[PDB]
Amino acid sequence: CDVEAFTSNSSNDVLNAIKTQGASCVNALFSAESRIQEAAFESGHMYNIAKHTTDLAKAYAGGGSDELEALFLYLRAGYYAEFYNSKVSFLSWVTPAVKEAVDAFVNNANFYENSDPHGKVLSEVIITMDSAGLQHAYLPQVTQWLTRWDSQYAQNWYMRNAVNGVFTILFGGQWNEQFVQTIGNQTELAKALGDFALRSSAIGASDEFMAANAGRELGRLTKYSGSASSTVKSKLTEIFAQYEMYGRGDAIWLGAADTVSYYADCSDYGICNFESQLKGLVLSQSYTCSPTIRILSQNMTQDQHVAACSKMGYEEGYFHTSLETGRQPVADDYNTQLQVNIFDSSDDYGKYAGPIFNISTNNGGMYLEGDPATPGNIPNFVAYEAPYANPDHFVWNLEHEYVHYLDGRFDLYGGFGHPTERIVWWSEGIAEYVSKENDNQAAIDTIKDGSTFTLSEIFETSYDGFDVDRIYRWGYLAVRFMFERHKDDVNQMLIETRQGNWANYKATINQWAILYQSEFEQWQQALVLEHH
Amino acid sequence: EPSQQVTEIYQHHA
Amino acid sequence: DYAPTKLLPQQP
Ligand SMILES: [Ca+2]
Ligand SMILES: [Zn+2]
Repeated sequence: CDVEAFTSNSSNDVLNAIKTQGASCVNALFSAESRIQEAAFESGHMYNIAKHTTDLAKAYAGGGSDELEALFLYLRAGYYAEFYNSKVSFLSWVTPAVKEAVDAFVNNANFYENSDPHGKVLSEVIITMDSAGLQHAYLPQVTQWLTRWDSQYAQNWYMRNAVNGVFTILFGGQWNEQFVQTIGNQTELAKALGDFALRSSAIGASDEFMAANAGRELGRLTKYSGSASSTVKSKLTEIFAQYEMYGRGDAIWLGAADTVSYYADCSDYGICNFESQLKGLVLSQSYTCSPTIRILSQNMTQDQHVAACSKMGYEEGYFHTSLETGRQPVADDYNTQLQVNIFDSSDDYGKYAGPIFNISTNNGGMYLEGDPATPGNIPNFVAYEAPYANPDHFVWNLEHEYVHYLDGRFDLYGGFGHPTERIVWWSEGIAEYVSKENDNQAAIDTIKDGSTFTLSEIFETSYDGFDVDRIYRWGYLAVRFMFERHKDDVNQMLIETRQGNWANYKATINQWAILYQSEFEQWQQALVLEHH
Repeated sequence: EPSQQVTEIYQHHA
Repeated sequence: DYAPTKLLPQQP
């Protein structure tokens, strides 16, 4: 790969770079520095490359095409950069040339071929329909792909990738005025989408995730009105009857229930309040560690429950001793017993945790402190098991996340959003320090690499840009430093955070950043030298 | 919102 | 939120 070759003023140079370097090298342009994106995705390049792609796509004879894979990838990479990079903006004559190229591939007699090589290029064409804002333009093709799909197509990884792209088109179409104006009249699309979701062959198969996506996009169609409305409703009713919320086909049932509940009236489908029933079915095990921790879980062994309770119990004691709490919570906090809700896998978490807890699940779990003053508030840590989580409980992120409950109830006044000063360094630093104690090789390593942060910088850390090195490793280092060298100061700070005096908290740690920077560096030096 | 064919198990918490 | 697609997953 040579990313600089894509920066030439000559469109032929750029075309040649696409063709010779191929898709794996074009990948770099999605992430490249702005200078490269601005030069690779000039309007003239997008237009000239699309025009070349049109001719090549017309000539395509099936069996895959490395060049067309790379060319369509490049075109939709341009729309990616145009979205995120304020210095990349297309003139109005770009997208019609791109639409012409997609048309050429769509109208090719080979468009519906079933093969992995064809799927590699077909995938990038289908995603370009979304990236280029052409969600309104290929609904008959979306419909054909939904109805043609079968067990033979489903054998091929890249055909699964490609046809799964039609759900990306449907989702992105919400922002496309022509799409929103026509989608509600697409009765054949609605029937094919519903019948795709109802394919019993998908259950337990490599394409189940596609059927679940189809059920979700079908439920989303209830937000539109038109001649397809009765078909959408009929097919959703069939999904809710054929499958169930916990059991065979529940990924499709729950996918559809998610969007139906949000965009339509749950009572038209008989699924109102399904989330609470679902909770009792999925989180069917209850194991009370103690008055301060209770586990609800899907499928843990007794040994795992015992291990989780004793690990948390050890951290709980270490926390209260280290933070000198006297086991007295902050005021206006009645989060007396943490509920630890553990699904059997990340897959299960992504399927069930969303509706049960009203959360996004594109993550590794989360602790929900809620509003600690409100009667009936429930503190919920939501998590899953994983093969490479910590023995012997094998609950992903358990030891770190558990400290957030303790820090929230005994150190930080109010709910999660109460602070009016930045506190990420403390929250994540204390979660790391209590859970890992002095065993943190990654923290030593980030000193050794010579790139560091001052205390001033650490205290300003935010989640924006998610610098995990800064947030977790340098947060840990500042916290550990303060506990080892200035514990009296930490106690002074906690007087303010425990009452919600965030301005006083800021003034307190502002003094630390002025006074202690050279000692912080000396302490880092000693830590590194100990390692050597 | 639709899922890709592969999703990551070992993520940071939200 | 709308977000354009980045990379598709390759077969392991
Ligand atoms: Ca709190
Ligand atoms: Zn954390």
